[PDB]
Amino acid sequence: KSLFVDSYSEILFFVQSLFMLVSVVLYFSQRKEYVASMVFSLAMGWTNMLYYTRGFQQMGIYAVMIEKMILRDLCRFMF
Amino acid sequence: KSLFVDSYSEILFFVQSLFMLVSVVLYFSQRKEYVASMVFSLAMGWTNMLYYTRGFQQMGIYAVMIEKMILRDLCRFMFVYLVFLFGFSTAVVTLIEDGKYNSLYSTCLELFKFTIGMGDLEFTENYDFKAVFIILLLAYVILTYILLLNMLIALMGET
Amino acid sequence: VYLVFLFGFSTAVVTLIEDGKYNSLYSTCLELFKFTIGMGDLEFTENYDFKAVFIILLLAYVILTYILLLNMLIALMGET
Amino acid sequence: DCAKEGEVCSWGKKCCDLDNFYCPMEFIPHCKKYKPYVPVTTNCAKEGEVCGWGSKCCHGLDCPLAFIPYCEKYR
Amino acid sequence: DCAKEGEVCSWGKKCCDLDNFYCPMEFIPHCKKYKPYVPVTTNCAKEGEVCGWGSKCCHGLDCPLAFIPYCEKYR
Ligand SMILES: CCCCCCCCCCCCC(=O)O[C@@H](COC(=O)CCC)COP(=O)(O)O[C@H]1[C@H](O)[C@@H](O)[C@@H](O)[C@@H](O)[C@@H]1O
Ligand SMILES: CCCCCCCCCCCCC(=O)O[C@@H](COC(=O)CCC)COP(=O)(O)O[C@H]1[C@H](O)[C@@H](O)[C@@H](O)[C@@H](O)[C@@H]1O
Ligand SMILES: CCCCCCCCCCC(=O)O[C@H](COC(=O)CCCCC)COP(=O)(O)OCCN
Ligand SMILES: CCCCCCCCCCC(=O)O[C@H](COC(=O)CCCCC)COP(=O)(O)OCCN
Ligand SMILES: CCCCCCCCCCC(=O)O[C@H](COC(=O)CCCCC)COP(=O)(O)OCCN
Ligand SMILES: CCCCCCCCCCC(=O)O[C@H](COC(=O)CCCCC)COP(=O)(O)OCCN
Repeated sequence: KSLFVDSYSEILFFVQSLFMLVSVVLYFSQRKEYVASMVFSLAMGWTNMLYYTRGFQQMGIYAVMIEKMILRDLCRFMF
Repeated sequence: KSLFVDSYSEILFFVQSLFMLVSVVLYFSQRKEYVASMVFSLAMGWTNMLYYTRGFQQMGIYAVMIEKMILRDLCRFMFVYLVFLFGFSTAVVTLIEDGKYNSLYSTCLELFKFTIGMGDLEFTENYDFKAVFIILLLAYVILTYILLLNMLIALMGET
Repeated sequence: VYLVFLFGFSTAVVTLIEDGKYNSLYSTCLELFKFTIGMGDLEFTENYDFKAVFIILLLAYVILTYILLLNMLIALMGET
Repeated sequence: DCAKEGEVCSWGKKCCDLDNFYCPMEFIPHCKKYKPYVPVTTNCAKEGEVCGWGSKCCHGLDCPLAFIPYCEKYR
Repeated sequence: DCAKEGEVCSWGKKCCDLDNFYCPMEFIPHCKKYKPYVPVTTNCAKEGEVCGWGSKCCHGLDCPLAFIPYCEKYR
């Protein structure tokens, strides 16, 4: 219930960690594909900076509005 | 704090004057760079014509609305936009070290072009990690172009 | 307001780069107008003298006109 | 006049002869000499192998646009 | 098979060889033959005369982009 309805930020930080570990596993197995797992963990990482917008009122409310825009409007349009 | 929040037009006219004086100094020092100063004066000097829109009610209110759009809406947009741009730029440069994407500056420009509707989703080049590149670019385009850029229009409507 | 911004940045660009499609106010005005309707020409294949000052002017122009003023026009029509 | 190799370009000064040197796009670019076209050799993927996912193909093949593209002869 | 000159093209049927074929953009197009090419004959404007407003320069010259342009010996 709360693994998908709530607590998104915990999931996103966890998934970043999983991509890092898969990169390490591929690194020591002699595969170039470890680059592909690496960059996703990088590209997610700079997005998770938005977690810290709380603690500032205007940016915090802006980030909450972005969350609701993704979950309400974009998810029907893409279908 | 007063300058940081009030009397913006005085700052803009003063900065125009500073560019002019630096241009004169570079002129008499036997440099070619003075032109680079001079144009920054000139491009400012025309925009400060909007100072005179006061004295006409309709254009004056229009200019005040421009002022509040710049400070309230655009300043919040650009912070998040720059964070997303820099993140995906670093990822793309890491993935593809060669050809339009061997530096942060070039990659930042090529990603910036997508927002203004003149992108380059061609994929004719022979890169090592094509088909990961496509996924990253599609994710970037969906996040910036469709979501954020229209959200700016919605917020400007509310404001 | 749009023509004020257009003429200002057009004069600056023509002064900076005297040749190669930007040798007149008419040509430069048209080339900058093309950015408004989303078919610009940001290639930068040319070997100009003051490139990297040219780019700053074009980025400033694009942010001022395309992102700010046009979306503001849409907002004001919605209000009207 | 023109700027030679190793000198700062594009801040009001072009590079010298452009069949030999170029000014890159790096916000304080220096004139650099061109580099030769080394042909592709081993470490490439061969015909019928999975191209795109971390391994390009050698000269005589094309890598199509597909989710799992395989290099093939193009006629 | 291919369509010959005068037949309707693009509704599931291409015309024959390219040296004598162009299917126009007309919504019921017909295969047409390329006409020969003639250079700009007389009635053109001369160098130093106004171009654009109802008169075009001859092939040795070019008309620049301006409000009241004039034919010039380009290059
Ligand atoms: C390469 C591919 C990149 C993909 C990146 C995709 C965009 C990420 C955007 C940045 C996400 C960071 C973040 O800050 O995540 C946001 C939400 O994520 C999303 O925008 C959609 C994720 C899908 C806040 O998550 P939060 O933990 O605060 O959840 C809230 C609870 O705290 C609170 O108690 C309330 O119950 C509230 O109802 C809960 O929601
Ligand atoms: C390369 C170069 C390009 C840069 C061009 C940048 C845009 C220029 C646009 C033209 C601006 C000229 C102008 O008209 O000035 C604007 C200021 O520019 C801005 O809006 C933001 C600049 C960022 C209004 O300043 P104003 O003096 O009216 O301030 C008000 C007080 O007077 C009043 O008493 C109240 O206290 C009120 O709360 C105050 O706000
Ligand atoms: C508002 C719209 C913005 C769109 C354009 C964004 C361009 C930003 C470039 C970011 C960057 O990271 O720019 C690098 C750092 O320099 C600067 O540019 C400082 C000024 C940047 C101030 C933020 C480029 O330096 P470089 O030597 O070429 O690095 C290449 C290493 N081989
Ligand atoms: C959000 C914006 C979306 C724009 C991009 C949409 C691209 C989707 C392609 C659809 C497709 O249907 O993709 C085909 C099926 O395979 C997959 O790709 C499964 C993985 C895809 C997970 C959905 C491609 O397969 P193929 O072998 O190359 O087909 C060629 C036969 N000779
Ligand atoms: C929604 C976006 C619309 C953009 C496309 C508009 C196309 C309509 C062209 C109008 C026209 O003028 O089309 C004429 C007739 O064709 C038709 O079009 C019939 C259908 C018209 C019913 C609507 C041209 O005549 P023609 O034979 O095709 O060409 C020879 C000419 N010498
Ligand atoms: C609404 C959207 C507008 C976008 C296009 C704007 C183009 C107008 C250019 C303005 C200009 O400033 O145009 C110059 C002055 O002439 C005129 O055009 C007078 C008529 C202008 C009426 C104001 C060009 O003259 P020129 O001879 O070619 O100067 C080059 C010397 N070597």
